[PDB]
Amino acid sequence: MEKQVIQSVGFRNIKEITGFQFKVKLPYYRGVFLSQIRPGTLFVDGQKIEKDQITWTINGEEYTNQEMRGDFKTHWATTKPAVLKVKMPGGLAQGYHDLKYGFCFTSVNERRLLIVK
Amino acid sequence: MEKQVIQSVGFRNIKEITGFQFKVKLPYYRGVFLSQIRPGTLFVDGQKIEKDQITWTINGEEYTNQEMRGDFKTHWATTKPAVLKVKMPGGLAQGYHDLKYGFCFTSVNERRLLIVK
Amino acid sequence: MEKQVIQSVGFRNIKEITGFQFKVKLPYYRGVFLSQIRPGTLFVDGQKIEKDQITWTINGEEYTNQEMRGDFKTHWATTKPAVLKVKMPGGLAQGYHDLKYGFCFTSVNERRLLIVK
Amino acid sequence: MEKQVIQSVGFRNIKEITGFQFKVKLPYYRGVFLSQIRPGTLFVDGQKIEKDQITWTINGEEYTNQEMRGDFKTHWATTKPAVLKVKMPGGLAQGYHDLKYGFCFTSVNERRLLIVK
Amino acid sequence: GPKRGVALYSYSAEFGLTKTLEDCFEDLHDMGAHGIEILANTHIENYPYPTDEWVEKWWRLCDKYEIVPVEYGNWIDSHVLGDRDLTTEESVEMLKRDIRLAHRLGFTVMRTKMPVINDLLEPVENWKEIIKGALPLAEELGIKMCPEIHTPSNLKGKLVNDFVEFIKETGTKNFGLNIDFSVFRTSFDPNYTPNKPEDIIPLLPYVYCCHAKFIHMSDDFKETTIPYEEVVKTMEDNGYEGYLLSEYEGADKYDEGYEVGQTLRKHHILLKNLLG
Amino acid sequence: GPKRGVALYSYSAEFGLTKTLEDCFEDLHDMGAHGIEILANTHIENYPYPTDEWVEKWWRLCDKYEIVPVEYGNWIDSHVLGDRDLTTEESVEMLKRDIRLAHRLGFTVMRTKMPVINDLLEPVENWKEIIKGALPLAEELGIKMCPEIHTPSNLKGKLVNDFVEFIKETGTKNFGLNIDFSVFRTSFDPNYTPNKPEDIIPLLPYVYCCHAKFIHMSDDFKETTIPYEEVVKTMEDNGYEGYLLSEYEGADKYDEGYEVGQTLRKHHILLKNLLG
Amino acid sequence: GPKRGVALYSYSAEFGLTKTLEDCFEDLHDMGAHGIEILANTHIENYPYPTDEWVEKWWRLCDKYEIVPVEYGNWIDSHVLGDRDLTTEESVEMLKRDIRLAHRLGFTVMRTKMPVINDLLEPVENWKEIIKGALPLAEELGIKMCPEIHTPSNLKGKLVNDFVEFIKETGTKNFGLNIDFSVFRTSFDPNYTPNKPEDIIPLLPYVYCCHAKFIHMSDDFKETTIPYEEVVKTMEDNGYEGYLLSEYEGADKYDEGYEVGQTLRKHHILLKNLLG
Amino acid sequence: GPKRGVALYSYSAEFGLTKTLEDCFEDLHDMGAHGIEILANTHIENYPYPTDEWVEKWWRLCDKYEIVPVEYGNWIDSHVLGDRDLTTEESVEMLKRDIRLAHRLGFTVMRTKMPVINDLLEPVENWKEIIKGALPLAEELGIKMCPEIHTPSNLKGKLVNDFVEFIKETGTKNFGLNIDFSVFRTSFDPNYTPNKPEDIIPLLPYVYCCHAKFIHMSDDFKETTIPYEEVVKTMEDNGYEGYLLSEYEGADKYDEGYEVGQTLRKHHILLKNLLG
Repeated sequence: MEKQVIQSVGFRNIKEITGFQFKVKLPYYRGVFLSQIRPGTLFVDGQKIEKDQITWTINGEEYTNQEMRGDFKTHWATTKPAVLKVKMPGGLAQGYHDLKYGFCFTSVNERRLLIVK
Repeated sequence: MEKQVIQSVGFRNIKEITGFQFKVKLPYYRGVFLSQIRPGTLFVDGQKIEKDQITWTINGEEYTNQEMRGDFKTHWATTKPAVLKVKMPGGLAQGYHDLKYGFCFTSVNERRLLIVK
Repeated sequence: MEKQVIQSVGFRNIKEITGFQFKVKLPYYRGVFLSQIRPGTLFVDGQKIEKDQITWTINGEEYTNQEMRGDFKTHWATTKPAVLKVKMPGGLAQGYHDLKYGFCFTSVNERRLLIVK
Repeated sequence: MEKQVIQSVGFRNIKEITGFQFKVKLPYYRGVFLSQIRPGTLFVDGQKIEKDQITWTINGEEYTNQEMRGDFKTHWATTKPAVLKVKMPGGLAQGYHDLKYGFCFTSVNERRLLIVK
Repeated sequence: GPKRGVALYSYSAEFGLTKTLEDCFEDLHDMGAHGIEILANTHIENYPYPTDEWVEKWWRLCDKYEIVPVEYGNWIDSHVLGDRDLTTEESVEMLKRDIRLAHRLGFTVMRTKMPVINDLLEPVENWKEIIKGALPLAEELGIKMCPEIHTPSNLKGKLVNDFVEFIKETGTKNFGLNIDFSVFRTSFDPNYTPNKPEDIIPLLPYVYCCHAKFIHMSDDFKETTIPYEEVVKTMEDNGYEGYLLSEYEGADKYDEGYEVGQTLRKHHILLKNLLG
Repeated sequence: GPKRGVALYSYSAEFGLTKTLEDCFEDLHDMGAHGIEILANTHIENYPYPTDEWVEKWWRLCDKYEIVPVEYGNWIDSHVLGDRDLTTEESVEMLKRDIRLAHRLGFTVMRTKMPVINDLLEPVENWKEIIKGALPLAEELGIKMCPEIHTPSNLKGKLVNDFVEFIKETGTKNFGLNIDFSVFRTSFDPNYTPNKPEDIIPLLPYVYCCHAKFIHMSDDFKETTIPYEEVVKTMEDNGYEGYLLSEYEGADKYDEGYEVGQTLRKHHILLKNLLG
Repeated sequence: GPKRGVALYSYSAEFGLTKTLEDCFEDLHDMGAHGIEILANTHIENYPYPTDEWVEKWWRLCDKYEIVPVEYGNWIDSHVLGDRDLTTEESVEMLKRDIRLAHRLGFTVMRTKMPVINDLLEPVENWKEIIKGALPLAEELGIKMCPEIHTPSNLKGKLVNDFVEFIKETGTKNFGLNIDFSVFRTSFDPNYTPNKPEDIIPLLPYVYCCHAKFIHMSDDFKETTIPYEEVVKTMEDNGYEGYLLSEYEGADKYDEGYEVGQTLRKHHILLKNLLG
Repeated sequence: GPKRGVALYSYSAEFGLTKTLEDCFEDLHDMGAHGIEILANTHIENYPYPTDEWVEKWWRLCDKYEIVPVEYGNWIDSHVLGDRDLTTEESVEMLKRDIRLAHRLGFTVMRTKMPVINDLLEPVENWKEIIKGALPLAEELGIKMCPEIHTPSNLKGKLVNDFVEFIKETGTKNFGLNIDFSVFRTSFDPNYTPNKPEDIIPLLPYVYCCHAKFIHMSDDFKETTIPYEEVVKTMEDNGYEGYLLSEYEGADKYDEGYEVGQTLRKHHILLKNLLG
């Protein structure tokens, strides 16, 4: 994968287009259980998308924040980036987009990327 | 796989239906190169199908008898049965068929099997 | 593996020789959790060896009957025979031995095998 | 692996110590056959070691320059660095060493690395 | 109309000995049977935690042989321990794990086998709480959980009616029935009384999959112990469009030299004669 | 009309370091670029003898990301040895191995790079015998072998005409041309003279794939050094329906922090603006 | 006497990006450092349920590079959830899973990181019940569980004495201490007071592994911020025969172009000068 | 003295059907038989081009079961084609590939089966040129190439003497003999005449491995058709320290329900009684 937290691969619209998706690698030296993840707020081109519009696909399984909050058996490895699927009817427009996603874990990242319709 | 030389799995028509296919495992304690194979004559329900109507798929690649005769670099392992594709326009009819295939190698098998249209 | 429940491979003494071991495949169409296993009594050449002298290695991990009784998270697959390690100081003598092992699962097998010192 | 042609991993003495070894990745966008490799001269701390004192291990097999010159069937993949074993009785001394190895292929790299006795 | 497939339980004497998973897929492909029913505790490697590599191999197998994953066979093992019964939360967690796995392998139906407490095959007293704890996930993922209706149970008896009353009360679309055709067997248990095909008509709205159980196929490609013709015509006349999955349970499965693939080929020749 | 894709040579500085094969497939999937061009000596594991497991993984990757294997890039290494040149039989055996591998991975076109003897990029004196020894297999397997027409060669020069005369003489349908768009570059070699787009018109019957080479994409999603609009309109007006495969060769590929995927995304935004 | 090794946490900026597990093993093999410390949540594939194939690959790697698995680094994640704390039974089950995994990979020591409730790094109020629930398994399997003593804690402070009183009360041989050498740092937190090497003498019976933490190695192969010579001489004069595991935590680990392997090679040149 | 092992040819009816390679290794481990003889065209996956992953798995298997790779069984297939015989160069290239593979798997001896032209089992007229083209590589890699001396050949006959004269002429240490014990069979071919054990004495300098062929083991752990006691005492009195590899060739290997592992266990009980 890449050095950045937000991966450039996997940034695309989700099809009717219901939103988009992007990949985030775990910026940590160990894997965490899903209950340790604290998903934050996405900012695409300054537009705020709140936590409830974003689901996390980890190990091929999709979780809401409610489901992740009580999941201390599913492990997010540092080498397998999580997919984040954002509900945004109509998806993103073609061209450049400035993503700014923040999240934490218990015990914020920028990226300029291109969308192709 | 099975004890019999002619395997019951993979016996089916080939689609327009151009013929059928069946699997034969190598009845030998070591693998052979394709140049060592001597394909013989097929007898389906007593009807004779000659050597030229049958190709051998080994390692996912299809060979004619002409191609196999000079192929001493491709290896037929004892654990990977060869697929034999028989040209027979219209394929086989539904129901029971008595296969009798003979082949040798340098240094004949019977089977009653079912076809489903 | 083999058709018999008691496998012929893996029948040997355990080294000082502390006992012996043998493999049993699950005689069932589905895998079971270790808590479903009910280990019974071993009879080697008519000599009875009780349940407490036998541990079960499954998935490379060894369990006592006490540990297995409460283990409903470890899965015994039908394709991976369990190793049974019997405490018998001095192990088995060289030659033929008539094993008779019984066990059940919730919701007896015979074998004549050779030991080599 | 690394960006540099000379890899830092695998730089060590060869044991009696008969020499040392180091890894070089193929600085090319495609793999080459061993006959295409033109091994050059090694310079360790300015000391010249000629081509005949260096063998190439590729795919776990060791080749001399004579053997490689006629080997157009063995393939050096870009993702599997070659090991280069240099005959140098007594090996390298502990501490820093400036490697400078040049080689080409048909159709020079520097590195400062540490040796531990 | 009704489609067809195979339940890999028919290969229970062959799987892991002479047949791999890919051999079973190719066997299904020979007969044109594209619905597949797997048992979670048998056919998933490193179950219950398969690797991503194994899941990708499963999807490659499904694509290569045009297999449709229909029914994911699992068990609600509330009596898995001997000292106690699992709490509702533990059973719900196991069921949710199986739901996520079934959805991850492409399955749409789950054949949940509930543990029984009587010999009338009555489910555990808290089966409704387990199912209701699992229903939100099954609905989000598009999975239909279905207990199997097997002999000696009756399509009119109390078990089927408890399941149907549960379905009507919750108004759920992710809980239904899997009908085993043994409830139609008429050629040979005290509590068993053969149902007539029409008895499946008031249940068809809730039937999501069926086990096309057979007992003996004749060399004329006829089932001898079950009115297959009337049963299948009843299903296909009343708008059933789930799968019929061939399931062979005969003891001779474990006989030396038995070819269960040929028996399934006879059964599917029959099902092709009936379905078209 | 003309479809689009990517030649994984554009990921030469990333492949095996920060990008796996699956990452390249997903990158292509992001842009909607479904044609793929691979290099045999780079992207096939255990080449030239990949295992069946790797081939099944390749097919799973192609299915998962809707990738179409278009062009299999290989080399006729007649000068592979230093002491001699390979006989025609050895070259034909290597080419047949590459043909069987290309067909086994689903590719339809083969970009055969011939070894050159002059600096006019004239092929070896026996390239016709090699191609003719390989043509029966390529025809049986449905593979089209195509040498690349690259700078400084001219669509009117002697090389293109030798290939076209060979095609007309043999009357073959499994040998054509792969046109690299560098022969249209007009914004910066002595022997190079920019072709005009219309120069590709008498060759389109024999063109089976094209390398959509670009040199610099602007933030307005325009190529600055090649008349892409005229070229693509010429191809799509004269019945070209092969692929245009983005190929980035810029030295800054190997710069620290370069994102070649973003450059390919700009190029494919352009190709979408042009193709529709 | 004291042996040496590496904690793969030193490769945290390289692992999964430019270094595989086998590259880390070969890096350890270059320095002659044969003790290895792994983090369970980092270096085990499909954790916490690795396949048998991965375990056999791990054993092949250990044999190929003469690696000794010394310390298995794990966490008692009692605060893994946000709504509550895990019960003692849940923590004990997680710890037993980690114990079985550590034993299955050949490790003899477990570095259990306990969750803290104050800023004096006091463990959770039920850490004794968790450890005592896990101790029978650790004893049967031959595993020594050891919490790490790190800055700002003091070898004389209340935390070390609570652990030592627990060891004396239970009379256990499978619970000890992992001493991080940062408690000896003398060249730069309010609560930190550098220990002198002799302060490790009354703890050596319970010390089963040590983190040879370093902060900066000079090109003369000297550590500049910790009295390594006195510390190592104290350990080797008082009968310590566990491992010293190099652990690099410097922020420049994540700098562009940093070679942490060269820093570990300097540190192990130093440790070779000291141990012999 | 003489060590013992098994030739996996004894598992020819089990390998790939009920026994994997690891099952064969564990079977050898049960008997304490640590020498292994494999056939290259049978037991190497993706032969003749195994992947690095398979080779690492092989080394893990050898380490896990304490297996010593003794003899790598291969064939010089000069009559592999039907239209012609392979040139000396082609045979030498195949033999060098097998030598490199044998060395890569840890084998020290190679059982090269030469093709015969008469029924006296005389090798091809150019077997000396093939062996001499392969000898430099076998010497560099430390491999001993050994043709098998089997019935009906005689330890005094012309074949053994041709091999021995070749060894004396070339003065080579990497070419010897593999003696099959069938040349000692005395309990039942016209050309066969049982050798007496002493006939192996003038050959022992050149004997690098032996096939401990047996025909029938009795339940008293005695071989009934070969003077095993005299043969083994002759070998161990005259300084033989290669391996005796059990090789079972009985037709009942392919009988339903035959356990060849029990026959090998009887044979190795015998060999333990003899060797000690």
